[PDB]
Amino acid sequence: MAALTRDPQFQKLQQWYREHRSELNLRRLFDANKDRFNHFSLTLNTNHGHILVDYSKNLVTEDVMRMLVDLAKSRGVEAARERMFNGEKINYTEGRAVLHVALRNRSNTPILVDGKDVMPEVNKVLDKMKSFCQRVRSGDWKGYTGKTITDVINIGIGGSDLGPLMVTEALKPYSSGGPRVWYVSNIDGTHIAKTLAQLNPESSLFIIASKTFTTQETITNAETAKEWFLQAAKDPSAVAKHFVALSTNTTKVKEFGIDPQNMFEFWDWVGGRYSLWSAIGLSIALHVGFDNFEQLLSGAHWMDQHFRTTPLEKNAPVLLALLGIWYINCFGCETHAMLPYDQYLHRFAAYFQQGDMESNGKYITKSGTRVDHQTGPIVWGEPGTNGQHAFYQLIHQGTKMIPCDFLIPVQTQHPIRKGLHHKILLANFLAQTEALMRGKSTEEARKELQAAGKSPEDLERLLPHKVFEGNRPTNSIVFTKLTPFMLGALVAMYEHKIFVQGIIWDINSFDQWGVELGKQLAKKIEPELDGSAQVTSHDASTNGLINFIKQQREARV
Amino acid sequence: MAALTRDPQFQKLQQWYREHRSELNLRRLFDANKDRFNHFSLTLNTNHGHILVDYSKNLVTEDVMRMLVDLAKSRGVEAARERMFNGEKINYTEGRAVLHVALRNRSNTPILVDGKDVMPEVNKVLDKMKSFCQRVRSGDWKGYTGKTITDVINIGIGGSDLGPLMVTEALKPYSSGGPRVWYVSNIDGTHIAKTLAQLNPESSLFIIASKTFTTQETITNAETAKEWFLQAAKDPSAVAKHFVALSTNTTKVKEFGIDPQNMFEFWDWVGGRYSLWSAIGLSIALHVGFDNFEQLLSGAHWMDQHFRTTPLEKNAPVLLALLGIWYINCFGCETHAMLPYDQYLHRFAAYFQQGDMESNGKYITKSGTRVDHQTGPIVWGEPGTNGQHAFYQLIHQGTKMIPCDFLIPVQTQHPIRKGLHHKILLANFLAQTEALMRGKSTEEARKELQAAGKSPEDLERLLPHKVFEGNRPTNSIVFTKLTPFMLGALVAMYEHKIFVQGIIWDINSFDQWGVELGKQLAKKIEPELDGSAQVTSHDASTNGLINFIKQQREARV
Ligand SMILES: O=C[C@H](O)[C@H](O)COP(=O)(O)O
Ligand SMILES: O=C[C@H](O)[C@H](O)COP(=O)(O)O
Repeated sequence: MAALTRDPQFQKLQQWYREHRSELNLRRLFDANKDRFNHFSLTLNTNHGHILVDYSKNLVTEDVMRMLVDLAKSRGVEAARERMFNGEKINYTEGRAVLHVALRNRSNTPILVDGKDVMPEVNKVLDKMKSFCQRVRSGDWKGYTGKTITDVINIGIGGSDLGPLMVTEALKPYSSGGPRVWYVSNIDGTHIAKTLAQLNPESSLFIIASKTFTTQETITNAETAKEWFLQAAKDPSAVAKHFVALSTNTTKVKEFGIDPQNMFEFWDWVGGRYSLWSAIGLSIALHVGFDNFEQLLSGAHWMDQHFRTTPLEKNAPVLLALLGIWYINCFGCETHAMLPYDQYLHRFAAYFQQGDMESNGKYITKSGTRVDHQTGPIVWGEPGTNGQHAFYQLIHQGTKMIPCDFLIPVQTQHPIRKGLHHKILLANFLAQTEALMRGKSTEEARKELQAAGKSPEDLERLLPHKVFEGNRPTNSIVFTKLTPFMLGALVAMYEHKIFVQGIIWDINSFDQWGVELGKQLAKKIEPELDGSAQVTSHDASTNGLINFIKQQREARV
Repeated sequence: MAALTRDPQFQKLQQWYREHRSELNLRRLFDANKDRFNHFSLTLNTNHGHILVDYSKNLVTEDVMRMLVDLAKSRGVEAARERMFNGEKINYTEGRAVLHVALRNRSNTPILVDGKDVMPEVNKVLDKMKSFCQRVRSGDWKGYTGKTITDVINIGIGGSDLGPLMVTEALKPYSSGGPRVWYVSNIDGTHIAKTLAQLNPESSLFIIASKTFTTQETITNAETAKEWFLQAAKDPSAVAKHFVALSTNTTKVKEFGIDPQNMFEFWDWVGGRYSLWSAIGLSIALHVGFDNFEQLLSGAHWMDQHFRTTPLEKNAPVLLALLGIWYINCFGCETHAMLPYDQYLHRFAAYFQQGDMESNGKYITKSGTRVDHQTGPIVWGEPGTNGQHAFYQLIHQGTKMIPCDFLIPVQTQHPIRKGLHHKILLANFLAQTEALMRGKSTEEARKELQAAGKSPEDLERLLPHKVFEGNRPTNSIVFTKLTPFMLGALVAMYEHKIFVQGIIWDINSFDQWGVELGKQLAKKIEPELDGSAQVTSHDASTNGLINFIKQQREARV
């Protein structure tokens, strides 16, 4: 019995689910209350665009929403929120604070950990990034044969990769006068090799992104990259003009060969999957400039305040969270789809796949007790409308309930054909949620078939296949425009959604022990791969696999 | 009661699961049988590389596998298979043959549809494709100012987009001498605009890829591209030199303005999500050569044959399929992860996200009655090792059971650092499945913390967070090298996997009625977006959203 299954509010929610489940049909709910949208949507004015969070197409009623909020009061969301913002060490297994919110604390209101304000160091690195960006973008910083940097290569994996990648992709329109950026992460040699084959070492700046500076993929890639650079430059000292580091580890950085002046620092309280707001975002600032980088932080700060001062019942990240809890712990849905109707946000689903799953794919509570209820869902998605032709078929006519977040900006970065393309995009965005809610009844489909001139025969054989049972809930999140500021607010909104979920589940959203085992095991297998000798030191699958690898290494095809 | 649940073999399986599941533990199954790898693996020799399908780390015993095969027999998988290969119209709701096998039928064994061998029309398109490829790649085909083609842009969405995208990404190394390829698909203007901006119309060839040639996203992008092309060449006759079509609808192609000679055709028996093998695959052929395309087709041809002639119990796609049924229909897993340890295969999960989900995201059986069991799972994934740092945390220590397929080629296309990158990638590939299988007990974790010097209070608090329950099942799919041939075989292998599941569930994997409702509703909405009047014709949410979009399209941020 974990804290969540023991919570009376939680119990009350389950009870209600058992009793009224059948009473939750959207088409009826929307026919019965013409004011639904007005009662179940949030309109937020940031002063830099609006955000509409329309949760009306969800399987909920006021009564449900009330209990969901009560669950949050009962699980202590506010108090937990304050501990985070006050620099308390809520990452209780690592003994750490969780301060991504300090990285964008534009107010500079002091935040203390161990009785010491962090804003100065935070601001000191921001000033370093900023100067460095100016110098690189303007051409003041030159390579070893005196050329300006045309290409910047972030080398990192996970948290030291996905954020900078997703954000430079989403804000590509703001990169005029920026060097190109490349993201190398996989250990798979293809990644580094097909990237290096497209660069001139003279004009390439490598950024080695690593919190620990010991991660195997990143270090090997860094080393590989350094070796290629020296093949061309030959002089160790040229490295200082082409390699810089984003890390917390001055020593490992000093030993890799990087100039201590070339290290942009962050802190143990900056989680990787929460790190783009820090020195890790360097590549973002190089690409779109430091002012736009400041705009991104600044949008996170805005959402940070909203999370902090808004009553739970109207609080955006809190509501997205609770709806998730409703669907995960009462309805049992394993997944959550994130579907941005925006090509620029093509890695947005993937970024939150890491952010959500790495934070809440947990099973041990603060008391050290195994949970007896679900935790985080599997998160996935592709941008619309492409998905409409790929997997929406199953979302519409399969056997899974899939809560979905539809997102879109009102204004496109590219209003071609007098806005016709955006017009269509918007139309599909609106249409797909309508359809998923509404469905199409036997009779509706029947009337369609009659009007089409089908025989009662062909009609009878086809009829049942054109029926949509509807009642698939979605959220619709609409924003004026996708600028650096608005993106920051959005990214921040899901983060805090994730936090809330985690406090409700009594888990630690900020550690990630789950990665160790494979690593340890990887280190064991590496030396076992060299040589022709068969391997018998594991379970028979691992050996068989290894022996097939050795045998096939020799095949000519 | 659907065909599956009424079926006796299935009832036996459920019954076995009900009574034995508590005994399904990988550590113990492996400790008790040193022959498990030999007994639960398949090694196939294609004569162009070997495929080891290792399914020994699955929660199955000999009895379970025996009952699953029985189920395939009882459900009629072989007859169904034959009906497909013989041209029968098993795509019953549209009255269509399903013949993606005919497109890569290198044996030219006649395959008849309504009494006509289709092989000649298939081979004529192929010869035609080949002649075009040779003229385009060699420089013979000039643009409107006498320049050779340097860039090819495929315009299409879904089935006319993903395959060729995936395949070109995957075979990038075979593209020496080929023109660059670009894939425009989303209606979002960002896509065509950001692409056109990087193109010279004198050297760019467009391919409008569309089975129907009326899909809105595709025709519009096509119009946008044609308009853009015309602004520079100012000569309607130049279109013939820069625009070809891949479609089954000659009429609408003539209407669009594409010369009938510039039309590469296909047929209705080719499903979209099964079309890359056809004329839809022209961009593939352009990029890496007709020779390589041919190799892609034979690899698939080989797998078709393997699928057709191998007894069930040793048939790769059938076994993949049965394992899935077992996890879906007994265990209840909603998802299936595909995790290729290959950066070239970075779109592979996405491709089968469509192929699997669009095929078997269904709830209506052949008799026309609602299924009363689960069908298709949600498919998802990202290449390793990136995942180890993102969502693997959830796979290892969350609360969901997630069958995963790990794939890797033994031989890398880029053996840099004398193979060091590839050695590590393999080590991780191997160790991750070992770890999901084994876990790490409390006892084991304690010993590691004690050995690390942690205090009793340090160790006590951390210990349970470090425990891995294990028993997480995986398949490992290992193949000699990712050549065009092997790729064809692997894509074909999952294609037939999906087919088998579809047959077992008694659904139609080859229709997709689920896209219609949205399409209808978007046509309605388009016109209402024009102008600034409030809309009140839909449900309140659809209304509020439209109105909010109208309010905000005129905000200056
Ligand atoms: O995503 C997980 C971590 O961010 C990833 O393992 C990289 O860690 P690092 O920043 O220490 O290299
Ligand atoms: O995947 C679905 C179809 O392939 C897609 O809607 C495109 O259809 P089309 O090729 O006729 O344009």
